[PDB]
Amino acid sequence: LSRVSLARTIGNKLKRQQLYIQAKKANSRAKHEERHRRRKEEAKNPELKQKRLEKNQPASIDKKRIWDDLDDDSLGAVVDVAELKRRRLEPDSLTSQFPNLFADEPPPVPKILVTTGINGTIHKEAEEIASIFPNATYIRRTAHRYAYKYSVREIAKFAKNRGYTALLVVQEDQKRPSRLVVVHLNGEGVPPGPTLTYTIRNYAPGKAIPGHGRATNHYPELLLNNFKTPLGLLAAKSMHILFPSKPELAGRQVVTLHNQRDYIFFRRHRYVFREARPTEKNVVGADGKEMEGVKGIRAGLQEIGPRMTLKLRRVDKGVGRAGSEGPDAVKWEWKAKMEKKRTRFNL
Amino acid sequence: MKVRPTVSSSRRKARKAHFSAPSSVRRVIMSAPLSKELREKYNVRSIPIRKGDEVQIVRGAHKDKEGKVTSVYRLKYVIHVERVTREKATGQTVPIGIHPSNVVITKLHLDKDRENILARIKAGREQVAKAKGK
Amino acid sequence: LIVYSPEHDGKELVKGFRNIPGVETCPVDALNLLQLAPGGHLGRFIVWTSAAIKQLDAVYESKKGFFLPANIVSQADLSRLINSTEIQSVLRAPKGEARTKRAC
Amino acid sequence: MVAAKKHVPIVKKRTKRFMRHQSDRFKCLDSAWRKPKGIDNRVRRRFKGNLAMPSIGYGSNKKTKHMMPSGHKAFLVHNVKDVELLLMHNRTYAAEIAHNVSSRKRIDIITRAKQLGVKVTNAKAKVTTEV
Amino acid sequence: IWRKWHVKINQGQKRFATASALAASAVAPLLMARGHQVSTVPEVPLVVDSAA
Amino acid sequence: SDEIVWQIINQQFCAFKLKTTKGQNFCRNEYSVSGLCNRQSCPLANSRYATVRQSPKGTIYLYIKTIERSHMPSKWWEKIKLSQNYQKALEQIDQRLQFFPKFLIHKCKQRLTRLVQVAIRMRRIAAEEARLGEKLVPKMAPKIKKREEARERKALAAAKLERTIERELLDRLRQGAYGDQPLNCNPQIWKKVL
Amino acid sequence: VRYAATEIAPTKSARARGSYLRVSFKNTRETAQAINGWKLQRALTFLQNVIDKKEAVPMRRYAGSTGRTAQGKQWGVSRARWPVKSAQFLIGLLKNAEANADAKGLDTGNLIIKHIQVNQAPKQRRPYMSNPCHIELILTEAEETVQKSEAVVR
RNA sequence: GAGACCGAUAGCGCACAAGUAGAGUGAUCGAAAGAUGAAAAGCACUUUGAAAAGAGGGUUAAAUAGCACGUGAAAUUGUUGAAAGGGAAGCGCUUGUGACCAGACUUGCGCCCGGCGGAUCAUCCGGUGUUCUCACCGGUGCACUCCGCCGGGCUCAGGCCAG
RNA sequence: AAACUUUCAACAACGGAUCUCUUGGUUCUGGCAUCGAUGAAGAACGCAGCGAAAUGCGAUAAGUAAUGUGAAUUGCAGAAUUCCGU
Ligand SMILES: [Zn+2]
Repeated sequence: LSRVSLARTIGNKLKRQQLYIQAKKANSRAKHEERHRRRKEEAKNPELKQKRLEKNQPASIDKKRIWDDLDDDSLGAVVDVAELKRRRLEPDSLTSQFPNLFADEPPPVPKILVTTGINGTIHKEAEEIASIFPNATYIRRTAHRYAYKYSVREIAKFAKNRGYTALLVVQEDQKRPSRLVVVHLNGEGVPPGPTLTYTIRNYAPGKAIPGHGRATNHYPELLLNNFKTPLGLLAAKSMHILFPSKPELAGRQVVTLHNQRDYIFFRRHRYVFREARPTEKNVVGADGKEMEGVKGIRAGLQEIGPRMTLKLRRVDKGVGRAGSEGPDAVKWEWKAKMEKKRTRFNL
Repeated sequence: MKVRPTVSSSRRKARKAHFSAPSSVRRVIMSAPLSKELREKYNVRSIPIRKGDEVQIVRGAHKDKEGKVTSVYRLKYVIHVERVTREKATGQTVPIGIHPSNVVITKLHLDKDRENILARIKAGREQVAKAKGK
Repeated sequence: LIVYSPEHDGKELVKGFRNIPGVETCPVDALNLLQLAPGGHLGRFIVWTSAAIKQLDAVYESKKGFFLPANIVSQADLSRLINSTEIQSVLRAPKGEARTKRAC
Repeated sequence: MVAAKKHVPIVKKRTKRFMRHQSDRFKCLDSAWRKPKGIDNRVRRRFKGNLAMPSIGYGSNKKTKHMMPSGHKAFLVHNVKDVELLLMHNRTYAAEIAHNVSSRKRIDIITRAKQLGVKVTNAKAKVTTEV
Repeated sequence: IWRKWHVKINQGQKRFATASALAASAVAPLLMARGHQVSTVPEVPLVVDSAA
Repeated sequence: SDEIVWQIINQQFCAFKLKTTKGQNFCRNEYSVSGLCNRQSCPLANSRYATVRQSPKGTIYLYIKTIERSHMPSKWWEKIKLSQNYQKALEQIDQRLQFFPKFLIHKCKQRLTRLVQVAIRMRRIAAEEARLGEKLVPKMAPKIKKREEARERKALAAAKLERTIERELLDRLRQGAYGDQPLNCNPQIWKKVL
Repeated sequence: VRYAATEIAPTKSARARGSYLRVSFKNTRETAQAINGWKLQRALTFLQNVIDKKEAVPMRRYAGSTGRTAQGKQWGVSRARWPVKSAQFLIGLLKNAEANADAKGLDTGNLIIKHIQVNQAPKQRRPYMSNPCHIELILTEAEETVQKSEAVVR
């Protein structure tokens, strides 16, 4: 029945259903005895269980990832950056295109300004996003309903004069945070750098999370996981530039941005190292299980931050589209044609 | 519009005849256009496909893919093309169905009956052009 | 709707207009109300021919038992009937205006 | 000054729907109003403490009939040509974009209404703002 | 089957109605009230030459 | 026969008639001074008529229809350019719609008024939108939203998020990323690591 | 706006389902309510004691006057019975979720039953009707709380 | 060959195993039952365990489309959250409290000064179409006029609720 | 304080309404006139590797002869059977 559809070969519906019910009872009975005879033979000779497991392994979309089988990096080429250096031994394009993010030494204490969408109503959601990044302040975009309508381009000029490093705008839809626009103001003479707009889909505050906790003013430790492409390395370095470089490693606070299949899962936990409880299993590693040296102690976790899932939609030369003026004004613009195949992961 | 009384404009009778057709008249339905080079040489637009025809897919998700016909499945109105395949769950590669109207024939499989088909279409197309011209 | 004369134009014009969507063909001897007033709404666009305009007097004369009906109104422009020098010379002075001021 | 014209105050004589008798008790009876017809029906004879019937005395003022709280009358709009019909009536009417209008066509309508000074009831349905 | 499908109309009333439809076709407002995109023809009866 | 034409349009059918439930009827004809289906502002029923329209180059024209050319709809309206000066443009209506019905004189001035303020309103909101740089764009389509909702669910399971955080945090303690005598951990826990 | 209580993370959870189970819906609903919000090891001992006729299941909603034993003093309900097939189906479902938690790498000794739910299956068309049921259940680790650092002044 | 017919409780009893399955000694009586997906790509492999069942994982645009299959109403039922109650309560009028949701006028015009630029300005030149005096292009310029834009200055009008 | 009951909301069931579809029915019209002792209509028994609550056929048994077309059949097995050819 794997190669034939009973619907397109049996016109009578009721006769087809019984033949499928007889098929389900037959196959489920057959699979049980075949796996039980295998379990009996595995007990005597355990070597064949090792042979069966190494040959027959489950499929993964991550292991079927399609890379651009070519050279070159242009912030639009899907390629493993680390495997390119390893092949070269046997990212210059990013540094030249974005000298400010990938320079030698960042400013020590970044100053961050968070504002809302114009005449927004998400003040409590934006302030909690301001508490995510240390040394961040929240200012509403418009004072009254009938107030002056300041532009993002203006505020980028205003905050750069005052001394801020980045400007964050949280755009709302259905009175919920929906887009995160990250603007890099930089310092001295270099212009306001790249603008990275994201999408905040599953927003949940810490109050909604069961068994949560408060955040202390300690600078968190940054975990930027599973970024491999040239585009991902820019998104990783941009999130790096917002946080302080030296973490206060006494608050035991960790902020994570994990990229699983172009979905940047964001969390904020606080941890403690503790000995493993006797009924608990040791922490395993992939391909090299039973992680050595750390055997028998586990890291507990308690969420203290907002839940959100981000996805990168556009990166611009300057501040927004109106503000990027050259012929390379739009750097990388997400379109749905790129996600046509499920194994194409852009970042 | 239709004129002759034997012709029917019934959607019911048309859909019944298409899906209950014999394989002889399934062959005429299962026909494909010829290429620009083949049109300007045989003076023929469209012939039914047979197994030996090298063809090119021009519609669908397998656009711009060229190959030889592997099977002419008339029961499901499907041709099969070399190396146009997908994997099952088990990993076994199965042919993908392309309708004959989504391909253009690049090279014919020529036998004596095929030149007679190509001559008869050219004879009629030349005749009416002469009748219209003069 | 193309209206033609089968006596002087022939029926070859019917075949040329037959495939063009929307356009319809009708001889001047066999005018159809379903085509002249589609849906009961009056004012069909008609492309006459010169031979049909000559025949139009004849085909409506040859209809026995019928003559072109006499209207019950000779001048259908009512503004000419009312705003004329002959009507307006005899009228009484206007007893009021279009809007009446509220007294109390 | 972009608002509706000077209108007399809107007074609604009754803000509550007339509910069908015993519609709260039986799920087969919809809440839509049906006049009772039994001769011993306590609603029909209009005893006190029972549901009132609709009547022409509840009729709203003819100057403020069909008026939204802002003072406008809703105008159902399907494309850009319908908004331009409101060029001379931008103080009396408001544009209500129909529910089966696409995303792109709505932005064309919303842009046109802003240029014409016409209020849109639903201007944030299938749209979003990008900087 | 023996429902009344066809309607008898007097021949005088049919020819009256045809005479009114012909007269309405000579009126340019009534053409565009009927939905015809008639803004380019240079004469509303629009008599073409039979020789063409 | 202007009264007869009104009787067919009003009572039976007009292709330009839009009927609303709000009590007023609307005229969809592009040559109407007010988009309403009353007798005084019907381009069809009124053999002599005037209207004001705007060209996309920005020029406002006065369209006058006379009865003496009504049999040819191609040569029906005459287009007469109006001045940019507002008080001069109002005087052209008074000069050229002389001896016309007062309604048509009045509604042509009001249509002239509305078209001039829209151009000012156009240039104001174009200047403000060029300042903000914000643009309305369509939201995500239903099918794409269904796709990202499904593929985020699979990415969340494949992440194994709290396991990965624990795995990476224990990697840094092993590799000495926290430095000697760390404020992160418990000193009876480090002596287990050696 | 309001935000609903978000779900506890799937890698801290464990799920098990049972569909079209030939077992009475009224009995299984009363059996599942007895063990809702218990420890895993607490529930497996209780349901095995119901099998061995030791501890009884109280009847609260679909309650029939069948037995009045002193075992109901621990529940406060005077009506009690011994659902055997309902305990057996729920035991195999709880053991399934314990195996699922160990495949996902969870602590076997600290699962609680935060979610149990019994629905109705389609009736088996034979004047006599059977009443099968669907059962689903979710286990999670107990919520672990860690200590806060002392806040630093600056 | 058709239709101002019906659209799966309809239309022939039968869109499908239909005079079938089934009932009666017999003459006879006589149902219910359509819809995965574009394509079976009809869920490989790991792991529970005795099953028309799960948890992973995969196919697909989508599996909350998995041969129980388009959409998937109501009666009825379970879990979670809020509130109430003890033969109460339910409906009508009127507040109050809590929870959730929404978000008021769409918020503008007019003068004066300076600069810049186009014109419908110039008794400027050339061309096109026209209803034959009206429109539209191309090239010239800023003495006059009129529009815009930018930079200053000034004034007015603004929706609702109170006193 | 539990439980129990009620109302509301989210999620999950049950059930198959609603929308959409239609190799079916119904009704009308038109062309034509053809069952059987040369054994009809109807009733059985058989013929296919896995087959019916189908269809075709008759010990030449999912068919043979002859003519035409021109490269298949297909749910899986299986055919050195056929491709410038009775
Ligand atoms: Zn009208």
